[PDB]
Amino acid sequence: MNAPPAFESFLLFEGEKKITINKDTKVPNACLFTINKEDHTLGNIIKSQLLKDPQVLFAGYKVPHPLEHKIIIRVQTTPDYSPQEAFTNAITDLISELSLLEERFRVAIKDKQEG
Amino acid sequence: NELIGQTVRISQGPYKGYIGVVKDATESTARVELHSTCQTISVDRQRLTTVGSRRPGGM
Amino acid sequence: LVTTRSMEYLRFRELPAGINSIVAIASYTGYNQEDSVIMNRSAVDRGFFRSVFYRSYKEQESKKGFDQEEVFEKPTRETCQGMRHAIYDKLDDDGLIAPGVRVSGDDVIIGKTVTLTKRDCSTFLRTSETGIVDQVMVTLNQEGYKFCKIRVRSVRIPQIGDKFASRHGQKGTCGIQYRQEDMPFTCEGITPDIIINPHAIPSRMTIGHLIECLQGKVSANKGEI
Amino acid sequence: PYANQPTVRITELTDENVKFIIENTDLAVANSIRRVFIAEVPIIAIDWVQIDANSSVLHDEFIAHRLGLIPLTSDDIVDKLQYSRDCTCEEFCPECSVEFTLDVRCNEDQTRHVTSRDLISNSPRVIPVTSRQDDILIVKLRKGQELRLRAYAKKGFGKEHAKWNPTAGVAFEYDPDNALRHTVYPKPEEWPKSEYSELDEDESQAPYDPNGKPERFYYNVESCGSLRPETIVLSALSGLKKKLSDLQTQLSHEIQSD
Amino acid sequence: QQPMIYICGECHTENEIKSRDPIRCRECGYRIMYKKRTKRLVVFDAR
Amino acid sequence: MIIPVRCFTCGKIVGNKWEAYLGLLQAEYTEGDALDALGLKRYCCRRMLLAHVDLIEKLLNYAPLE
Amino acid sequence: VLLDPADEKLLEEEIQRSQQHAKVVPWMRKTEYISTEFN
Amino acid sequence: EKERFRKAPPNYAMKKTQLLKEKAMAEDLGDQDKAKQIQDQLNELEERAEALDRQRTKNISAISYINQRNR
RNA sequence: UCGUGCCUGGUGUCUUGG
Ligand SMILES: [Zn+2]
Ligand SMILES: [Zn+2]
Repeated sequence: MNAPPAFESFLLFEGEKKITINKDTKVPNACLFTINKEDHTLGNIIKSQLLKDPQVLFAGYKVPHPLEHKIIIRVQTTPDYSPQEAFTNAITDLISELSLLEERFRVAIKDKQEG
Repeated sequence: NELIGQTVRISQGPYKGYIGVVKDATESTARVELHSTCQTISVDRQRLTTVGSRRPGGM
Repeated sequence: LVTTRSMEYLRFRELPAGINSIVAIASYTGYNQEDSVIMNRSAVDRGFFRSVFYRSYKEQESKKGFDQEEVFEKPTRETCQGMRHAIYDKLDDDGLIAPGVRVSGDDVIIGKTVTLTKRDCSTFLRTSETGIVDQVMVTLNQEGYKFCKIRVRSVRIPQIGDKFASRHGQKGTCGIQYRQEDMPFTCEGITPDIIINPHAIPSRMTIGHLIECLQGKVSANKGEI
Repeated sequence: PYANQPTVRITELTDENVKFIIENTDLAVANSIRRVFIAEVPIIAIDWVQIDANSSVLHDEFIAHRLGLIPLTSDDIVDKLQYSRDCTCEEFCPECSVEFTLDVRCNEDQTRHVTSRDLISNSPRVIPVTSRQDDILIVKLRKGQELRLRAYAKKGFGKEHAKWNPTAGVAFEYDPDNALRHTVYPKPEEWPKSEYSELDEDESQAPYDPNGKPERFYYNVESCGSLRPETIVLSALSGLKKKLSDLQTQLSHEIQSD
Repeated sequence: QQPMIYICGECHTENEIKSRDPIRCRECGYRIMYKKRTKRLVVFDAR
Repeated sequence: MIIPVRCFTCGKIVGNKWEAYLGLLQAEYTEGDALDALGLKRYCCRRMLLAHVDLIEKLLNYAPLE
Repeated sequence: VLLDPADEKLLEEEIQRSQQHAKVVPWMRKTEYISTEFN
Repeated sequence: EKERFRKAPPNYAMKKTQLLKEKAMAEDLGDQDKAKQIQDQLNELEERAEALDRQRTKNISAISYINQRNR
């Protein structure tokens, strides 16, 4: 009876934002990104990409409760670098990776197939 | 309200295609017992379409 | 998958009560921590531990007295004085719900009136039961009175708080359900079906559970029970 | 400060499973793709069942549940369909669904194997897996029992219900030899060798490699028949790439609007 | 004009059964009958 | 009641394999080779056919009519 | 044609396993299903 | 009238009719009634057993064969 | 062109839940 409908993990309600930036106050140059209707799929790749950034002091992600479909991404950079642009870069270049991987997989297929 | 107790189909939003019966209704919303899941949901009354259940020819 | 020789004669293999689940014994993410278990949502979607709960209802009509008499009848907001807030139209003119109709909590099942104009005496689905009417039977009791039984089925999908148990005394509630994307996995994509917290074994000394989990593995690969 | 540059190597390609090797990528990317194969690739599956006549020995929802789990050939069509919740139609559209139909009566004396043969599609492509080996048993009927229903298949993905998961089993693996010591064996010689182990039969695990990342992720994607096993992959990469593109859009809005 | 169609529990024949009637099959004197399926819209999510 | 459509664990279709499996037991096979000849590699999927009790065969004896 | 099973075998490239399924293992029986003929 | 003409045994009614036939045989002190009953009973038994094996001819038959060879 | 609304069970015993 109480069960959430299963579409609740990916479908945005009416009024809910996808993504939500919050300036953290406890250290300079720190933000908290709150993703709605996301889980460990989307939150882990962003985190791991952020760790590649040399200008990034701290990067992490959490799932506040596995019954509530939301992740938190906390980014802290160097004063010459907003976490806004950290976060932007770690999506941009990660898309560039997956696009290059998709392209490379495709050719590998067509070579396998009679080759 | 008229359609309380009638068979309706949810035609819009996340529950598209779910059949149910109207257990209660307002000027803007209804409560529908879904035929399938063990649950009653509240929905905007404009998301619904009446299906009805009748037989003709009565002879 | 691991049987006793004496469970042949109990006819247990003909009429079994349980499923061979790929159990892991792991402290995965805390939700199994204290007699609890983490179940696979993707397995439950595939019907793992899905069940039908049948509930069944009975009613008969009588000669109450000289002035008093019961009869199977749709009440109406016109003559029947006593009457509920409910939806009486779910049931046809027989005064009995048809099989196949959806019912919820405090819906009317068996329409019944008793003459005083007529009082309402009808039977209602138990509060918060929520099933579908599976079959409706009608007959005569010993007394030669009209007598019906109605059974209603609820498809009870495993949910957080349902109680699982093992063959060894290892009871536990479903503490959360993760999907196959979220479960741990072997060098192939064999996720667990159930994950039980290790802390259940050491104090309880159910070694037979481990052995069973061990032999069941042998049984599935040797392909012989 | 930028992306790594992965390389792919297909080892085994059948009409049932794919074995491929991804090199030069992060552990997170290599696992997130695994999550997406399972839960976030779209397929077509039965999701709406209207039961007209059911006289079988099973329930009503038992029939409907079993119909849900039957895989449907999706490759050419699934990236064309609307999700049901996104189609403008008041009921169902050929742009947002495929319609199915089962009409079976056991008249003969012998028992009736209600198989996936009986599911009649309106679309010639989105059929159950029958094309080119028995058929999924739905029910068994006796002399006088029948089953009439019509069903609709819609687009969905495994995050809702397992029915939309395209895979049998995804075999993810990295570092076959314990070079990272990500796992710590109490007795490292009691352990059988990986499929992938570049190790002799003398030594048990690779020597400890202090400075070193995972690369070389070994995959074995097995299709349920609903897609080709190599289409599951191109679709997942495109799904994850699409979630990130969407995310970026929402992000850019958030940035400029602060 | 609907006569309420029952099914005999032992003959399996359809029987037309109005009010104030003995619940007997008209084929053979068996005393159990079942209601036939509803005519209403029955729809399931394969789920 | 009736053989599941999918291995609950992994999700491989086993629904089509039950008739075939009993057919391979009309042949003189060990269950271990029957399971192998059908191609069930995982010890998840292999449990489905070993462990399935076919009760639909018994429910079919309760004729409605004739 | 003039040909032999010794020749036939040589036409194939490579066709020519896990034999332990059929082990005795006195602690391991066989399974039982639903017939229509019993006590 | 309506119990007379239509083919009586299938599906469940033959079991109760067989019992009734036995009772009719047993209630008779006359040997002629007993032997007529015996004959009648055997005939209906045969007919019924044929019908049962016919229905079970397929897909039941197949499982019967594997169960006898598995034990 | 219309205006009515909380009915509604008591007693015993066995089974089972932490
Ligand atoms: Zn549409
Ligand atoms: Zn499996």
